[PDB]
Amino acid sequence: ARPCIPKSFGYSSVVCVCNATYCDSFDPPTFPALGTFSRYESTRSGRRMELSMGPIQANHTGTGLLLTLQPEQKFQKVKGFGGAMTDAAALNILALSPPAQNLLLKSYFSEEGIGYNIIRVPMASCDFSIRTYTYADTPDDFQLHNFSLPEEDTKLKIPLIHRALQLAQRPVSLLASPWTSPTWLKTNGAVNGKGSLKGQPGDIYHQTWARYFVKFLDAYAEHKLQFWAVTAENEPSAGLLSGYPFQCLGFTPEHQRDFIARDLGPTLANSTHHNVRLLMLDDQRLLLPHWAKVVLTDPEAAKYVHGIAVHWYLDFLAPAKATLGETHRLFPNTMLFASEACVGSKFWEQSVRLGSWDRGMQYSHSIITNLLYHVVGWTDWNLALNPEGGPNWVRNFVDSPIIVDITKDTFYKQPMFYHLGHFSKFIPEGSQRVGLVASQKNDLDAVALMHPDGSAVVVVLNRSSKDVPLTIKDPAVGFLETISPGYSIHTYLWHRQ
Amino acid sequence: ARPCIPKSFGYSSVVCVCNATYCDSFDFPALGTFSRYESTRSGRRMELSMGPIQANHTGTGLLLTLQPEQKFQKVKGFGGAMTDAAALNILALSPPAQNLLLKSYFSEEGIGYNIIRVPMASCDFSIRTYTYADTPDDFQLHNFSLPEEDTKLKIPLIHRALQLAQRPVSLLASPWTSPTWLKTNGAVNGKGSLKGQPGDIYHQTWARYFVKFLDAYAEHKLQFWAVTAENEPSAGLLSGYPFQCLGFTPEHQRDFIARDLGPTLANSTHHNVRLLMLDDQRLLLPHWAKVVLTDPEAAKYVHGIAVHWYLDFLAPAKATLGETHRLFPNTMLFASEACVGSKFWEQSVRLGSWDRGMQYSHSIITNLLYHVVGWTDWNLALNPEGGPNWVRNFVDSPIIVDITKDTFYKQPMFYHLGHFSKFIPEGSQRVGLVASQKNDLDAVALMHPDGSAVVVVLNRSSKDVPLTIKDPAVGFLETISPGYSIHTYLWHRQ
Ligand SMILES: *[C@@H]1O[C@H](CO)[C@@H](O[C@@H]2O[C@H](CO)[C@@H](O)[C@H](O)[C@H]2NC(C)=O)[C@H](O)[C@H]1NC(C)=O
Ligand SMILES: COc1ccc(-c2cnc3c(cc(C4CCN(C(C)=O)CC4)n3C)n2)cc1
Ligand SMILES: *[C@@H]1O[C@H](CO)[C@@H](O)[C@H](O)[C@H]1NC(C)=O
Ligand SMILES: [Cl-]
Repeated sequence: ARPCIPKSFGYSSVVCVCNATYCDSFDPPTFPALGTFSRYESTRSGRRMELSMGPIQANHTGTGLLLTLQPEQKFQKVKGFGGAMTDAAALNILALSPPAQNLLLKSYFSEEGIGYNIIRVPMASCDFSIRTYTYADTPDDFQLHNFSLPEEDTKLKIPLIHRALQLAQRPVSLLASPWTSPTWLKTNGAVNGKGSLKGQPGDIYHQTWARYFVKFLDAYAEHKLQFWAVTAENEPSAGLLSGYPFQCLGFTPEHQRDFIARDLGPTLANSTHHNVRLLMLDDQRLLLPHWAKVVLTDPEAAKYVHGIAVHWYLDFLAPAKATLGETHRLFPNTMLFASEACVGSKFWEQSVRLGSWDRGMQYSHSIITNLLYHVVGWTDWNLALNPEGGPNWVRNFVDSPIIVDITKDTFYKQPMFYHLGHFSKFIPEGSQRVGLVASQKNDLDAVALMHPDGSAVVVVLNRSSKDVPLTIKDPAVGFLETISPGYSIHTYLWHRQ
Repeated sequence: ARPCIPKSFGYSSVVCVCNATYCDSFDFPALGTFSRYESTRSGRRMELSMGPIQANHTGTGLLLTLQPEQKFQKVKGFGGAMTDAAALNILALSPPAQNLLLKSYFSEEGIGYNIIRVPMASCDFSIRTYTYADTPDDFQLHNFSLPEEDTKLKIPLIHRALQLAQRPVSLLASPWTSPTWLKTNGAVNGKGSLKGQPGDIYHQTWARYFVKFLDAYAEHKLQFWAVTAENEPSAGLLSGYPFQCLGFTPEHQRDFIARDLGPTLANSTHHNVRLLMLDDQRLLLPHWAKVVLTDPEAAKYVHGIAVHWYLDFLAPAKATLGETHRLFPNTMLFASEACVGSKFWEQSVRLGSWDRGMQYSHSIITNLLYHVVGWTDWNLALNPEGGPNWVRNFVDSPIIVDITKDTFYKQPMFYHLGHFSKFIPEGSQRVGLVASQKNDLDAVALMHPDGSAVVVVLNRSSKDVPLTIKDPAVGFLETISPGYSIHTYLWHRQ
């Protein structure tokens, strides 16, 4: 319906400029006839999820790259895609005028946008908070008599989550994760640095901490918000490092295993929130398969664990096959879910690089690899940040798919937004990854899925400078003859019989 | 010979204060007696005590049994890097303070280092950018020369280190970047590799640069044990990599070694210098070794695999070192650089950190238990900010120099390193050591070239662990490993 208003900030590609009266959007889906396909294309040169259509041919003659669909080779079912409602993201969004806020929320959550169906919600403060706090800061309040949600929840996160669900196309799943417990429950008495819960699983400290999760879920339920899942701790391995600068709570895999079995698992199961899923790990995949083996070989722990949450930061050091692949081989019934990702955190990195095609490609390469290795969903970090990549109470400034410019009542949709949308918009919950084989070695990243209705979706990413002529074969429909231009991402859709 | 002058900076343990006139220093018992060197978080610094080895042991307590006929790798040694930053910090002290610092590391009154890693020109731990051949398009390397960093700082200091050492010291050289006129991006840093392809003028000139370097240091009466093919070759593959780098995929390194580096070094008067591959994060193994070592032309020139160790990464060594040794048992593994943190993010100095000490010793034990022949620390000395560094990529070091007080601080990392370096001479062999029951201790047993035993025991837990060490030739060693302690046991076997 409305095209991208491009703006170059001097980096490799453009951003799309939005404000109080204008934002780029899509028209409702059309249903292209059997024997034809739809293509959505984004390019470094500036195209942003542009729609084209073409024929599917009965025949193909050539020696070129062929990608063959194998619809009978079934893999994982998709849960979804989304991002995090941090204090920083909520503050930024709400500092825009109300019409600009609605266009930003529609961009992410509506069918006119990219159809997010996951919101990650931190349990109290984390680095993208402007201050440190927990829900139970009165010291030694073991009964949690003074447990309460501050304005960060009641005035910022909760109102925005309600507005996102009201605008959403699809049912939205909320995921909760804690960074720190109250300081009086920790060995170091501080929100950050090396420290774990005091004592041992089954004791007063571990029982209070598990009850805090029920109190959190109760408080959100009083605000008409229900969670799909909770993680056992955000980055539990971070709390084992001396000088760790952000809110954390250290758990070795044995400690996580025992806390789940003795405290979190039974406390959750014996509450009105027993249907809420529990995800373990919520950390780097380099900790796999070892962390899954420690937790999931204990049946008292394994019985409470629905899935394994992974963060992307060490993916370049942890081959997918040895980590995700081996974890799936060992525990095929325990889903793998990517729960956090952001660019810009390395020591020399510019926090925000308005229009970076490289940062968009990093997102789509990650999503594809994860989908090729049994992962059921992918979650971005901050839904929005300012042009400095904040605010943040610890000067850790990073990038985000949407950058809010408060002084201009304007927001910018980065290449990451569109790279993520090439998946989120076209792969609804319940879609299933299917086989897709290449005829020869190639430089493309591709994945194929089938929608619940039987229609096909193929995402093709080209991270090379060269155009790659390509054919996609559906054994029941035919050959989709195409070209994957250098530095492009395409999403192909087509009806099947 | 002189005890630790402790000082706290608000961290878990103390540093040892040294100055122009004072520094803590050191001084084998008869068969039937053992020596114990203990360091504790509470303040003990490689304290010597002795005790009996008894013929009999009755009990159900933890038993570590020495397996002398189970022989593993032989040790090359231990040391650290003489970066520009290390040399500037050391030379900032008055000459008597510099000598106590150098004796701390290299003398027998110190911790007996026998390895010095020498960067070939600038890196991040430099105060400026430079190479040895910055005059453009000098393919014959006629304008190749060593600057002040080598001739006034590094070379005189290495000479002073070798004078103080009783053990032969091995030098190891590594380049960060080539001259920029040999690079695809024409820059010291960023994503860029050598121009063209192996066998050509660019690759030939770069191979010749290694020989010119070895020739230059040979004129300064310095010979090298080994060179690495490139410091962290994966770095120059990253867009916007912030400091000195030269990118190589494993395929490119394989072909440059096979076509240029290997033949050039073999045809030169430095043909005896060993060539080490990878010189990057151990997490890149086994993939990197599989690519290079499966090519016979590359395999004939590669002596070993140099690995880096960033201590914040929690990963199983069996997957990297273990699998690499299983695939290439005749290719030695050597740790060429280790330091705190996670490479790509930021850190600060923690004066007196016992946690960082424990990271070092836990890492050395892991390496030795997984066939690694040596362990090289990064910068030998840093200032209190963990510099100087031209891109602010600060990190901790075992020795911190405070110019304003003409003082230097010896960190727990120094002593954790010393529990190995001082007691494990070159030629020592790792031997089997078996635990009777599952435990919280990190332990390694080695045999000195003379047959004597050395056992290092690290206790990372808060609890005191009683234990017995069984040697079938001498008897039993009855001891206690206190919480947050590191011990080195020594005893004659005959
Ligand atoms: C919000 O963004 C829109 C889109 O860029 C702006 O609309 C343009 O405004 C100029 C000046 O009035 C017109 O000449 C263009 O034709 C408009 N473009 C479109 C596509 O309508 C709008 O002005 C911006 N609003 C603010 C307050 O900056
Ligand atoms: C003081 O300012 C700052 C302090 C710290 C920061 C800052 C920001 N992002 C960071 C880090 C460390 C990591 C890594 C380390 C390696 N990993 C492990 C071992 O699991 C994964 C996580 N990330 C992603 N530090 C930024 C700014
Ligand atoms: C050097 O250290 C020793 C031991 O602590 C002390 O006695 C002496 O006064 C110090 N010298 C200076 C110049 O500070
Ligand atoms: Cl590493």
